Amino acid sequence: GRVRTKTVKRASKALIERYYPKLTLDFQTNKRLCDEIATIQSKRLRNKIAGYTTHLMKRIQKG
Amino acid sequence: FTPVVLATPIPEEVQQAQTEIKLFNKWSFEEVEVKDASLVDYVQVRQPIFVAHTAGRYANKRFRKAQCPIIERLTNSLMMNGRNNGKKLKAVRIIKHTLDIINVLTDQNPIQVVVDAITNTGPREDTTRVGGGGAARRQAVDVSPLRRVNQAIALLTIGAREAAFRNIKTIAETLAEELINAAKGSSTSYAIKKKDELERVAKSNR
Amino acid sequence: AVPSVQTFGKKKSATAVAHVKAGKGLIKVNGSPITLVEPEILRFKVYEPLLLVGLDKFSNIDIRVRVTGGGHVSQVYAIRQAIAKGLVAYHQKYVDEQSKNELKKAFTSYDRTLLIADSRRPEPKKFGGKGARSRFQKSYR
Amino acid sequence: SLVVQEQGSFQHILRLLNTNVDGNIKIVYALTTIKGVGRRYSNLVCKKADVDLHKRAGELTQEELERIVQIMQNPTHYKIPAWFLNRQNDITDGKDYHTLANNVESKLRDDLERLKKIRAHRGIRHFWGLRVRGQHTKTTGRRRA
Amino acid sequence: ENVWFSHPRRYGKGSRQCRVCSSHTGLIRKYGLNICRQCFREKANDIGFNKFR
Amino acid sequence: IIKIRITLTSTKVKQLENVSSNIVKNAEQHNLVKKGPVRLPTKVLKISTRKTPNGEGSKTWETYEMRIHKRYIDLEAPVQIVKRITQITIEPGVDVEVVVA
Amino acid sequence: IRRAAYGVVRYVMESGAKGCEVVVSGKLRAARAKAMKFADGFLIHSGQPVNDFIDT
Amino acid sequence: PGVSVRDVAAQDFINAYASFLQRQGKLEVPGYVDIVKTSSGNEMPPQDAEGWFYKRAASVARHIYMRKQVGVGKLNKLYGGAKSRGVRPYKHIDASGSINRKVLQALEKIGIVEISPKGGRRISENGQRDLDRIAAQTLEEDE
Amino acid sequence: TPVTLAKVIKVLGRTGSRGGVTQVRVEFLEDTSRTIVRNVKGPVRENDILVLMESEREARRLR
Amino acid sequence: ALISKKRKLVADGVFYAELNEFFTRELAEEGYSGVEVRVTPTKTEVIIRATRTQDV
Amino acid sequence: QHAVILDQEKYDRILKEVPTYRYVSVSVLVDRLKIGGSLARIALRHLEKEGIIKPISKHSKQAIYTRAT
RNA sequence: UAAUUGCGAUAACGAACGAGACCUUAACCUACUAAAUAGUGGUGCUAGCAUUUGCUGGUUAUCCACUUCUUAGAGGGACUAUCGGUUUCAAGCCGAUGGAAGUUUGAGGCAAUAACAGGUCUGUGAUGCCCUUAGACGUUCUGGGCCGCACGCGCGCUACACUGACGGAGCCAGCGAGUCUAACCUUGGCCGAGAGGUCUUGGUAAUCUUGUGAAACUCCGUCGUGCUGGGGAUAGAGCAUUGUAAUUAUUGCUCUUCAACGAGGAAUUCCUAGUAAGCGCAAGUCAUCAGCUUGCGUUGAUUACGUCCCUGCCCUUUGUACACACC
Ligand SMILES: [Zn+2]
Repeated sequence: GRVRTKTVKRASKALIERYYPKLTLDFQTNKRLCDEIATIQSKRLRNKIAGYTTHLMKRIQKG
Repeated sequence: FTPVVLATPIPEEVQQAQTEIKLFNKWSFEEVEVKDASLVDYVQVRQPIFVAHTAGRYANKRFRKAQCPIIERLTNSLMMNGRNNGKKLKAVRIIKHTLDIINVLTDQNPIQVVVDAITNTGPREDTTRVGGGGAARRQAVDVSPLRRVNQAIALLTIGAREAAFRNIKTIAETLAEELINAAKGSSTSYAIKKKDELERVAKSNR
Repeated sequence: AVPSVQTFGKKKSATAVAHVKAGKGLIKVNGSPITLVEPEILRFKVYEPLLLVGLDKFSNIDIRVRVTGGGHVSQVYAIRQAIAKGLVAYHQKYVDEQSKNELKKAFTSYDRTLLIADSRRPEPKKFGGKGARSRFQKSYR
Repeated sequence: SLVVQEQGSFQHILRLLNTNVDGNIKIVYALTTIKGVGRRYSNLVCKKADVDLHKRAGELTQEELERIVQIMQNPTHYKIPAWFLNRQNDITDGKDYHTLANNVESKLRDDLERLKKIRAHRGIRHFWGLRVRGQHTKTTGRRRA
Repeated sequence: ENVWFSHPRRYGKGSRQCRVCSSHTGLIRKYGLNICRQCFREKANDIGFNKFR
Repeated sequence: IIKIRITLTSTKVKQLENVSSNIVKNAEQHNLVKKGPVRLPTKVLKISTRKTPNGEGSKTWETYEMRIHKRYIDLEAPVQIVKRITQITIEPGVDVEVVVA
Repeated sequence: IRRAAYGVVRYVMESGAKGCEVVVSGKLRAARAKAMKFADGFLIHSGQPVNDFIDT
Repeated sequence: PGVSVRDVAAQDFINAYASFLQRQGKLEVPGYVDIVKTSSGNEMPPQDAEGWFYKRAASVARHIYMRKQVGVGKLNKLYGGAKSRGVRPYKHIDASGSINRKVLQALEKIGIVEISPKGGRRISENGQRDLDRIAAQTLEEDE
Repeated sequence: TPVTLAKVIKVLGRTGSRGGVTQVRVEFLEDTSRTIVRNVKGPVRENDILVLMESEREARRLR
Repeated sequence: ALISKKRKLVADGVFYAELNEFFTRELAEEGYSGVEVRVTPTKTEVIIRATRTQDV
Repeated sequence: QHAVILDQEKYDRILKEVPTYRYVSVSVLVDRLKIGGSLARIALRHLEKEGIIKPISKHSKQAIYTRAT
């Protein structure tokens, strides 16, 4: 399984729920945004958040 | 071909075969083609090689093996009977000698000879144990071309091995005679015997 | 000053190092020529990079190589990767993108690791077994 | 090419010192059929006898055969070192022998009866038919024979 | 002041033994210890070592 | 002027590292040569024990570790900053040594 | 044992711990052994943060 | 134009030089050459007792061409190999020492080689030249 | 012999209690309308052919 | 003197351990928590964190 | 059992029968004739000597030959 | 989903442990900082062949430059990124692209609640109780034993040979360890067939042992299918060292003796990729010995990518005369 867990889902959700006028669909600039915006202790997990947030904004752009 | 001489002298025979066409040691993969249907995509010759050594990663995916050269698969099958695991190089030399011999007798493309041997040894029906409260009978079922081809190769090498073992004849000689008596439906080969046995068993179990 | 290039190839624990310079077109390793690398079969595996591109491309550049480590075959794989690295590295630097890409495509249409190293590696032994995956026997009774 | 057609000068399976040695075989391993000799001792003696060992054993006329016999039975006399001998610094003669095909067993029997006479523990392991040197007895040696 | 209890002895199991228990079954002499592991791994970070794999 | 050699050894890499950095800092604060630190191949001390006193149980093994690092620096200077820099940079968990030349 | 353990745990969580735990194992008032277990707040057992944060 | 031994294959250069050394014939071979098994871990003495010495020396000089300095402990590790312990498992064993000693000796006699400071021995410029010449031979065997 | 080839259209599943069996739909390669179910042993995809001796059987679920 | 760094550091660890167990066995009444060692050239310092200093 | 020497009739047989083959080798000799094995090696040398057969390759374990031409 | 992993669904809502996350390790970095305990390249000096300028070498620092290889600090780098197909069109899955890397990237480490009368008083100066304690169960010194041999069982080593034994030569790894108030690693030199001896030397170590020139493996050649030269047991003789020591053979060297075993019945273990298997190396024990173990690296596969049919596990449901829980 390549599943994302609840911590990641929740954090990505809150990120998009209060920074929607940032947070493009690009993993890399969103990653830099994460590094600038969040108190996070692991690069791996940071990537997980970035990818998921991107997917989220993507299907939001799909409504 | 118009050679390109260079500080390292490099013999012309070698530049010749190189920049002319991209053959095996001495053996072309032009005009060779699979005689039988169902048996392209699984037996694959249309890329060439030089010698059949390659460390490739074929066990990862279910079928990337099938994109592996059949000769590499044959070499890989020889390194067993554990006194010969890690002896793929020995197998390559044996195979070299075998293709020399199958050209010596059979001037034809010995790659094609091998292809005909395989396609003639491939059992086209095979048995399975049904669950079958009691005797748990055998059921005749078809066999995929890939498993068919794999068992074909296995049968050929095993017949050659059990011949060559308590006997002076070399693994190349046994392999040569086996591929020969398999390229034709000679019915003298271990492989073709097993094909007939299994197929006739399947006929009985249907 | 000698518009040259340096690259390296690798395998499990064999590593090749090569220096490719504008020159007469020699090709040698460990003070010895490519012609005499004598496990005596895989001479052709090291030929290959010369030939996906063809042989005129080497008369203009002397080529020196060495290796270290691994085993007898791992070294062969290291060199036959390092060579195609050194040539296309030269062509990144001293000739155009289109020729370099043609070289790379000639290789990659055929690739046998050829410029991308095999990232397979050995696994550690897990205790209670002679290998990582292997284990000893049991009796049960 | 050593292709030679020699017809009758060949003499196949033959015998020396009460022991038979095939003529149809490479001579060094041919002589190994004898007792009190190893492969490399047979190599050595023929090496002293100035013989071409590519041959099979039916070659090598009586002259060379008896020369080998002499080099064998008189080892030190032909520059054989003491350390290549089966029986060194013997016991009571204190000399170095290569006791041979029947005397091998004769002299083994001699040593055996000697220490069984003197009743050493080694001789008594020999007596009761036990594993002589100090390996364990419990688990091995079964299917006693 | 008598010879011949250590009649034969000097190598082999028995001049190499545990401070804790005088054990010699398969000791460890690396870095000067000779602790039988039954002792040692209970002494494990009582050395000040740590494990990570 | 003297031509000194220095070596640092430790397990606490962060301590040894910032110590090295402060050393180099004070050094090149009044330029001496440069002689950057030479990160040697780190040394691990490997154990192999069975996890279990008396050996009932699965054959459970354990390898302990002591990950050791080392590095050296050279320098050149006269009497004062020799002895000042020897002592002014000190830390627990980090062993140090100096050599004349 | 109860008074002792709960007082210690109380003092710790007063001192400002995120959590505590007290296990008392053996023969307490009888022969068959029994492990009593006292605790408060919070604890983790598996990551490296165990090695970081908690003292045992 | 200009030749070295590394431009020649190993075995054939070695064999050419071995045979050349006997056509020369001046090598000072010892008398116990015919008996010693060449290691305590070989199974048999040399099948070709005649010129195994010359093959060995021709191999040695080639070794020394490419190495800076080499010594006896290294030579025995080299020419020695796996042992046949029969029932218990094999392992590597160094070859005999007297052999390589006498080889070194009678080679520095010819002055192909010499003591190296920093230990062991190394080629002379004389042997350097001679062996370049023999490499040229092995090259020009192609008519 | 009246041998037949058949090109796979669709896998149906892996019958057999142990899963050495694979069921399949196949077009008889001569008649586009001749789509037939059958059992097979080895690894298989679509776009591949099997060889049949009996063109009639059309086995079903198995154990 | 003249000791390998490996064996030196192992000895340092054993020194730490022996001191720790020692103060554990000795300074029980006084609430002994832990120790620290600070090696210097000339005046090697040993800090002892314990509850009471009146008694220590 | 095989034969480990010549009687000159085998000598005639070889030169008479081996050119019948487009395929020749050691065990080929040892089967069609009955030869000591090592002597098949010597005989393949003797026909390497002159063009009774044409080796297309060889080895120390194994040797490969053919018809004369 | 691999996951109480999520989607969601909902008398539940909101929380926690576990798993995950985490740390280690190995894989990518021409991007940074460095380096006579890592390397290069040129420069000097120098050997050899060719000489046409070149090729192979040597020269500890001749000096200079560089860090790609090497090493190690910080960092980057993968998140299933992009496309396509699937699916309530959610969580997610499939394929392709590219990628050093697309199985949780791999392999590990850590590891919940509850419980076992699991093992351990022979690890402990942890320990209750009992016993003993001076003709002691304490301690020391005399030897022996633990190895004793009709037999049964377990883990394993070596063989049954031509995909091989043997003789030559090629020569290629890596994890590691190593002498102070002492005697490790030992190079190198000499002697000895060898084992070994002997005189020196480097090293408390990326400096020397050591490139640990390991193994198999490779090429040439002797062998000729014959329990054969495969096999090397058993047994004998003598030499070495080891060692206040060798008998109950320590181990090794030399020579001789050449057992059984022709793929192994019923039964049965292990394993899906650098994996199995083979291969040998170090460390562990070591004042000697590994056929043992922990790790290392070298060569390097077939087959599957599924099923619950056996053996059991997980969740639900159901039935129950069981709760010492179908023994
Ligand atoms: Zn202990």
